[PDB]
Amino acid sequence: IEMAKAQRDYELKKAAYDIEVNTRRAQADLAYQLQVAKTKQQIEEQRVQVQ
Amino acid sequence: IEMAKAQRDYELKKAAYDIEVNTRRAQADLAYQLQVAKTKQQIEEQRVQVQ
Amino acid sequence: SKRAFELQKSAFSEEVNIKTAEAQLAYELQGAREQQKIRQEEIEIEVVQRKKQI
Repeated sequence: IEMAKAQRDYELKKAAYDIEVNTRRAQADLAYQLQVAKTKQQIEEQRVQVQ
Repeated sequence: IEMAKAQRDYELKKAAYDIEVNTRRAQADLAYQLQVAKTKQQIEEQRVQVQ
Repeated sequence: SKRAFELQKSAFSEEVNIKTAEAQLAYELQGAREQQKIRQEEIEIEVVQRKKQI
């Protein structure tokens, strides 16, 4: 019984921490695409100004 | 005769305990599906917000 | 004793499985939330382009 008590006490916190780390990693992965699009805005703004 | 007395006294309680353990195990198995559906609600809510 | 142990173990497994099931799909939730802005800018690309095609 106490075995399962400790198993819960460990697993629940591990999952709760995993939620936060997964959210932050998901944000970090797509920050690159967000910025590259934001600067491709100006890239295209000038690549059409030449026209 | 007393052999069957003891056999009843053991088997009836074993079955009564099995009823409870089976009910709790059935709940525990499908808790995962319940939660994954409840969170897939928000998954889809945002996967359509991108549209 | 076996019944008590099995009942407690299944009860614990309930919330541990609930918390896990949240854990895998938090990734997809945040991914979609970010893809919102990702696609917002990816489509503002050609908005800016067509603005000066004028």
